[PDB]
Amino acid sequence: DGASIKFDSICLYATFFPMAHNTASTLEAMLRNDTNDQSFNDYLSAANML
Amino acid sequence: KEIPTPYMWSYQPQMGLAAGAAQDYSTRINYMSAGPHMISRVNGIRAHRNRILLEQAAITTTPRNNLNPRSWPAALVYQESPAPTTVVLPRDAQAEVQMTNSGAQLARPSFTPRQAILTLQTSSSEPRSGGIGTLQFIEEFVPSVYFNPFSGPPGHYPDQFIPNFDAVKDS
Amino acid sequence: TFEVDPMDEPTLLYVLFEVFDVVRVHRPHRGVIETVYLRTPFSAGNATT
Amino acid sequence: TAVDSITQKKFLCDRTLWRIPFSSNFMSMGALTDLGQNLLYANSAHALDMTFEVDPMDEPTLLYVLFEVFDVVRVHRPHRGVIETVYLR
Amino acid sequence: WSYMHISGQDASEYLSPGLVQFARATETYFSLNNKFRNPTVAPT
Repeated sequence: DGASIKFDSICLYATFFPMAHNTASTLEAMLRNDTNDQSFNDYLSAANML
Repeated sequence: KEIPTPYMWSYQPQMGLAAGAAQDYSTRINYMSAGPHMISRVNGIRAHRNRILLEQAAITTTPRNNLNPRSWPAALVYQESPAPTTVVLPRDAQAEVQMTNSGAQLARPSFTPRQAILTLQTSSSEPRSGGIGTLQFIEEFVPSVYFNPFSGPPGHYPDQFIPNFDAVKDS
Repeated sequence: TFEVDPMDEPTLLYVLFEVFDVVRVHRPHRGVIETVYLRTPFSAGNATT
Repeated sequence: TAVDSITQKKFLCDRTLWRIPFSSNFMSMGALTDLGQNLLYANSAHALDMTFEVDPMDEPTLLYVLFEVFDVVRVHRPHRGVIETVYLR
Repeated sequence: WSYMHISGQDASEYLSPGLVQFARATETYFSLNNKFRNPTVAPT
């Protein structure tokens, strides 16, 4: 039945932490570490079949 | 007893520990004895190779004690690089309290220069434990030969040699 | 063998094998993402796509 | 004539064999490649569980897979009558 | 550990130099380099 969705004004948003650069630039360089990095998993730790 | 193959360790990566050793066949040469003038060569070229893989086994790694240990500390297996590089800040820690809340809004620092830096270590928080991480497998268990198959039935045999094997119990 | 209840309509037996998905985000440069994804009861090659 | 459609683009290979080297760069420079039979790639044992995901199979077809192994023979004749046998895989 | 001309060197070096001369002294009558294996190698 005659209906459609189109698009008109698209935007991205980013709410950063308003931090003091003294602690911001130190720990982004400490996350810049070879050992201290980031890892993210899932609750669905599962594969799929068809 | 007389002609065995050099045993080759089978691997499982994410565990870190090798499963067990096995003989080579898909490149093993013809054993249909060519004659009395080449039998000493096919048994002789292999014989010096048996000492090639024997000598390096004591050099590349310390001689076998626990043949396959999962609970493994780091000594020959290398813990990753411990060197940090620390840089300063464009803005100071204590030279900012004077301005913004009072009236003057803010947007080496070319206002009031100061030099203050603090360096902290990059190393793995506590030492490496468990299996081999990246690539230290060849340096840990080099292909080594048991030239007298199962010589000694009830006491001990090639134990951790089996892939269907864990360190806790045999079988 | 899946000897199950006979149903009226064609249904997809969408089985899920619990296989861990880890993505380690190595970030040794400010704004550079270099990652590898791997699973444990799954080799990253042999699969249905 | 105002008839509109998209192209159906593909390719047709037949009389060729898909070759892959074994080097670090992957190039067939001679028989021995840079990571073909190096030192790690000669002493340690490994497995192969590689997929062959493919196109429409209207009839049952045998996917003929080759592996580039080594079979070099040295024909020995130190004697007037006997060929000495050496065969490697 | 490799004997059958697989990690050994070019034909002229290891082999007996008695008829290495005759490999290119006999010009078109016996132009032979496929008769023996020529092993070529790459750095590690």
